Amino acid sequence: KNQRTIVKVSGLEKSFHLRKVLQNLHFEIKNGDRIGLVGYNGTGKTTLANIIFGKITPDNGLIEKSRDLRMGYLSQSIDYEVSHFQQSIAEVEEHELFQHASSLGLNKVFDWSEDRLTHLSGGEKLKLALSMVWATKPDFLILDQPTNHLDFTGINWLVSELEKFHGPVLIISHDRHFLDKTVNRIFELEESRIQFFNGNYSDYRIEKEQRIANQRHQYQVQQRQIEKIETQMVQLKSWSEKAHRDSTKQGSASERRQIGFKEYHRVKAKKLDNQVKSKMKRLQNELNKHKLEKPNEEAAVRFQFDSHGKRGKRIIEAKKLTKMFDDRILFQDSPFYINHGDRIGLLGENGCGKTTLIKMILGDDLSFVGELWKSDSVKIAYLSQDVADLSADKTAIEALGFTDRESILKARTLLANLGLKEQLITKPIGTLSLGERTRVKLVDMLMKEYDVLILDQPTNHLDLPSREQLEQTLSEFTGTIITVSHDHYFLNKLCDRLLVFENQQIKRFEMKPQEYLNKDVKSGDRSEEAMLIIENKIALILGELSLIDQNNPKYYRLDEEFNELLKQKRNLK
Amino acid sequence: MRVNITLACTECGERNYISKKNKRNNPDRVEFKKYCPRDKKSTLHRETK
RNA sequence: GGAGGUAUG
RNA sequence: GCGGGGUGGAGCAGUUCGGUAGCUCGUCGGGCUCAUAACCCGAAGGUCGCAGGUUCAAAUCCUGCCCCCGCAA
RNA sequence: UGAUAUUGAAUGUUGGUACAGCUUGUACAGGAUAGGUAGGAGCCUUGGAAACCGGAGCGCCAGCUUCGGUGGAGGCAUCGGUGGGAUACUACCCUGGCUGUAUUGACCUUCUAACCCGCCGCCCUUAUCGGGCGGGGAGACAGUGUCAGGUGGGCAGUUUGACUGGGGCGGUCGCCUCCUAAAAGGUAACGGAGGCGCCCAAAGGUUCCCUCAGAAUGGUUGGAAAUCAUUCGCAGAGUGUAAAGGCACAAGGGAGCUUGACUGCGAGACCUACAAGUCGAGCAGGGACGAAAGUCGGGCUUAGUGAUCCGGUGGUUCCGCAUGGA
RNA sequence: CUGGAAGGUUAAGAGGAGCGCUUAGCGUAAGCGAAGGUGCGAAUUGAAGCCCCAGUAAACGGCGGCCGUAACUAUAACGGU
RNA sequence: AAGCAGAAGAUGCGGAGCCGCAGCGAAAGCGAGUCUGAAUAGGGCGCAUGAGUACGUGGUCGUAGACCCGAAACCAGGUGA
RNA sequence: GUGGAUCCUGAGUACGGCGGAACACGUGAAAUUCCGUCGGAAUCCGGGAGGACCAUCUCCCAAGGCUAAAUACUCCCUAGU
RNA sequence: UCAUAGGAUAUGAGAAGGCAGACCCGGGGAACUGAAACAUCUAAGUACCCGGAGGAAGAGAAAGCAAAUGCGAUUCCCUGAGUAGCGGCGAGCGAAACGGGAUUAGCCCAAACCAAGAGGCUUGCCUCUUGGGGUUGUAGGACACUCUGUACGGAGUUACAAA
Ligand SMILES: Nc1ncnc2c1ncn2[C@@H]1O[C@H](COP(=O)(O)OP(=O)(O)OP(=O)(O)O)[C@@H](O)[C@H]1O
Ligand SMILES: Nc1ncnc2c1ncn2[C@@H]1O[C@H](COP(=O)(O)OP(=O)(O)OP(=O)(O)O)[C@@H](O)[C@H]1O
Ligand SMILES: [K+]
Ligand SMILES: [K+]
Ligand SMILES: [Mg+2]
Ligand SMILES: [Mg+2]
Ligand SMILES: [Mg+2]
Ligand SMILES: [Mg+2]
Ligand SMILES: [Mg+2]
Ligand SMILES: [Mg+2]
Ligand SMILES: [Mg+2]
Ligand SMILES: [Mg+2]
Ligand SMILES: [Zn+2]
Repeated sequence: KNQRTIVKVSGLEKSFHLRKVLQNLHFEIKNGDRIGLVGYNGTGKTTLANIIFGKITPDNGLIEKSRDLRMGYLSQSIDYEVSHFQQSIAEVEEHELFQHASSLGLNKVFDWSEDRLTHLSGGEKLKLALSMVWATKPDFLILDQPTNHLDFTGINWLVSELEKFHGPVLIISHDRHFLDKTVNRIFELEESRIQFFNGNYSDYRIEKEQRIANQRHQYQVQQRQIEKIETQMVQLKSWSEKAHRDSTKQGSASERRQIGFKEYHRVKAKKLDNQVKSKMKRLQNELNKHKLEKPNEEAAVRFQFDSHGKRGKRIIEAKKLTKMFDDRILFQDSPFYINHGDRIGLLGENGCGKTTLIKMILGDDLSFVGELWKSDSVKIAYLSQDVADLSADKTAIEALGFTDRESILKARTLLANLGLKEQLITKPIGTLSLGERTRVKLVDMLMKEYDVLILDQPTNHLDLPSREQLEQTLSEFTGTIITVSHDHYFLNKLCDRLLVFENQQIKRFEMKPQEYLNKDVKSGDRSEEAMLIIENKIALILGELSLIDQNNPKYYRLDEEFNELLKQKRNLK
Repeated sequence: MRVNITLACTECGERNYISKKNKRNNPDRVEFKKYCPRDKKSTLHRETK
């Protein structure tokens, strides 16, 4: 309709205990704004959103919004909204909701039992949560951490739909690529102060670099000035002291006794002092007028999956493996194996059973048909897709469960390296940000003395420093890694082999995630052999012709063959 | 860290009392039964936001 | 078949 | 007396704000070479000048003590 | 440097507003490109149905769209099924895009009559001024007025500490404790020592109970020193935080319940140039603990703070510039 | 100082979403409240400068530390940081 | 008091106005009380424990150069090559 | 003197924004008056003021002019103290 | 080109300059000084410069003061009152109305409308120019109605016409 300001925040302050989260934020959300709220873990992005939505009252400041404004809020605790889906059927026009749902890939949601509706994939929860919000016809969309668990399908859907949406959208995400398609403005929340950037997220990154560079340069210039003046002052002082010290010891005995001798020299000393006092006063005044604070020194997340010793070849084998739920076959007669050092990417749409298989491998799910052999000597660390596993009441130490001082020191030290300090450690996990909760789960993995790493969606709820550090570490890890991620970049960097869930079958492919997708059917693979050999002959003859003058008798023979071979190429195509 | 607070009566709202608390030790809004001069009786006073 | 020119030891 | 320095062998960060002790060169072992260098592959070497406190955790914070360098002396 | 006045005309481009028209609408299934709602069984039809062709836009590559030429009688539906929803047609509307009407600016060029000419020619006029006329150039700018931002030692008005064995440097500046201090109080020096700019939701109140440090001896890990057990043992401990003064009918340690770390006050005192500072029985209101007496207006006592003016906030039987409000 | 190009920051002036006061009226009261008036007023728009990027030193200006090494020694042509 | 009559006078007229007899409170207001306060309580300021006013002399103070003399300067308008 | 059909009753004015000034009143809650610049009413069913502003009431009718006396001062003249 | 500018002649008790070192109304307008410094502020709209004047000047006949069974131009004196207020609410600055007095005095236009005349014909309209008319507020006037005077009588050169 227009671009009238819909949400206006001014002087928004919010603190928790002694930790300032939001400090004096002034911003406006207008109609049609597609704003990416970015920032590392614990920076306050969810806190901010909840204040915008009204779940949390701020300490100071005003939030201006149309009294009738309907705000669709995707939230982070989907579990609560999805558990109320049964209640939502009665409150929302069934028609619209189910129309969306089918597009998102949740087919025939009507028929799902309350069991399945309580056992959903985390990707299904999100797809169901998304469909619900959009059926409510909100005027303002807030999407906290979307595309976390979505597959290629749900990402294409969420993009095409966001573009269509009429109202403004605030997207809280760490996913560079999702932002680079949907947003035109970035809100970067750092040190409790929001900075504004125009465009998508990639350019934000670039522009942020330049701002840091400019800020760093300017701070250094000021420091050089300060040091220059302090060097001056030191030099002038020394001189002043020497002047006073020598005021009485100059010239011969008689000349020292001259009247007013030391007063003359001491007057000179006093002038040097005045210079120091003036230099000092001016320096102090200048700093008060303009004193740049040292630019933020971004903390460096550091954690390493210490390599274990040598073990044996086989670690997992499956024969005629079949898993059912009541009458639904997830996968049937699926044989696969995993050897030591394999980097396996689990590929498949949401609901295809990736997390199911992992629970079977771990031994939490024994209800399957066939043989699934796992080496008894395999110690597995396991980052679980379901963040809600940890009771959100225990403190960090209680969740780790270590009681001896040595184990506690390792756990606390690792937590500190991951940016969780004493303050956060003593707090109930329920208070930690969703990425802080994930850094707590990681420490429980690092403290295990293991041989295999199962990473189920390891890139959700993780900021650039943590994701980058994880990527570096996992590339070095010599053990077996099994990772489920719909971030194909992360998979393509880490995984060299694939288990694909297709048509209720698990097939192992000996290729990288990127190659599998870009494959091209082998319908004429018995003929590509011909097209390959003939074309390679064309290259050889073409190469030689490039080096020979047309006047050489050898030219004639090569040209005839070239034209003849080209006819063959046409015939094969 | 340790800040001044005002306790308002929860019946009449009057900010009858001021005191201090350490925010790390007692982050939540404190409550105290104290005499409210307006209501002429002891009433629960809660720290103002 | 032969001439002329166009790193350390 | 008044200031500044003591981090593997050398030169240097990190210290304010406690969270795996590091960068460059060098040394040592094994390759390449007829042999040396360069080059390639591994490793050792400081618990942060010393001795105690504080802390789950100290190069970093506190207490004393010993060296080095500037002046005055 | 910008807005605005002097300051006009025409064109083109591009946004917003209102109206009108062209129209525009593909999840899957379903016969397929199903926008929403309403009526809906007839509607259209030589006033040209279907079908053929050409043209054009869109397009998810299925296809729909309409200007049309051939064409001449059907074509479409409620029924049927599908699906979430039904197909014709009509009524009222939305999404998106497009055109036009009328406005709205911003911008683009161009123009001439404002303004400008330290250009030329003629006249006033023997005149390198001025003015008039006619060309030319420039032109809605410039110049000037009002307003605004930036720059601005070019210029101007001023500021730039006290104590002090001269001044300067260094140190100090307010508050608490001790010594100097000469056995009341007070008492200086750039005299000798240190601390403070808080901390506690219990480390406060009350009720009840209770002793500490150290040593010897005996004891698994156990070590000079962890935990026990006996004897001796005035404080040799502790008392949040310096020092002094106190404290073992504890002011030190533990436990139960609570918020008196209350409201209005206050006889009378200490200290004191003033401004301030300190102590206070007792009275009233309403409470905590206790069986009751009774204790409780913070902490063992003494530091942990800043006048007025000026602003912010909450309350209010106050005032409200004729009157009611504000 | 000079030259840039977008962008960020910025004034007056344009804009006037909204909110307060007032009261015809509605109401048993409490209170709500049209129009008009009036006190404030946000979005949007709005230049240079500054930020940013290059160049310029017969522009203003600036022009370093520590360690090791040569067949007497001593110094280092040489090397490290 | 101004002012009007009158020797530049005394004086007559002139009661507007001023001070005092009532205080307390920021104020509404109440009144030998009043303010604070829930309070016939306590306390503050008052009353009961009372003299003011007009004029003159003297002491001191305020505003005026204000006990007298004294800068270097500042500013305004002029006079001088 | 009686009429209330119609008409007239001071326009770039009153007033407003911006920048200043004068009002005892230093922009302040700032009425009232004046200036530069820009904008800009009603006009009798009308208009202004009563210290922001609104409503009610009360009092006046701006944007044209003239108007003596009471008042200020004395270089000079006369008579005097 | 008509014209106009310009030029010539005649006619003018027209202006010019001075001062009384004062008083009056305006245009411009300090600083020292006070604030125990100093910038807002003060000194002060003072000193000074300039213009206009007159014996006086300025103001003046309610878009006023007020809040009463109201007042009735302006000016000046007393008082209000060092009050209300203003103010780095600092130094300082500082009213007005009511009340008592001196002195008193009120008037004239613009517009509606009438008559005349003229030019633009803008073409039965308009503008300009003369005289009449008219001057105010719980409205007045024009315009209609009556009554009345036309000097019997009133005023006047200090406004209300002018010697
Ligand atoms: N209710 C709360 N109480 C206390 N601390 C909180 C509370 N909510 C958040 N925090 C802490 O304050 C900061 C705010 O976290 P928040 O959830 O807002 O961040 P975020 O931007 O959403 O981060 P993430 O992407 O990791 O989820 C974090 O330190 C979080 O631990
Ligand atoms: N107990 C159960 N009963 C019925 N259906 C179940 C049960 N558990 C899971 N499902 C369904 O079966 C599929 C298994 O989901 P699961 O979480 O195991 O795998 P996924 O979808 O591959 O994982 P991801 O959460 O990583 O996307 C999903 O459709 C889930 O809804
Ligand atoms: K100067
Ligand atoms: K001269
Ligand atoms: Mg010398
Ligand atoms: Mg899963
Ligand atoms: Mg979060
Ligand atoms: Mg001065
Ligand atoms: Mg001195
Ligand atoms: Mg001395
Ligand atoms: Mg004594
Ligand atoms: Mg002074
Ligand atoms: Zn109460």
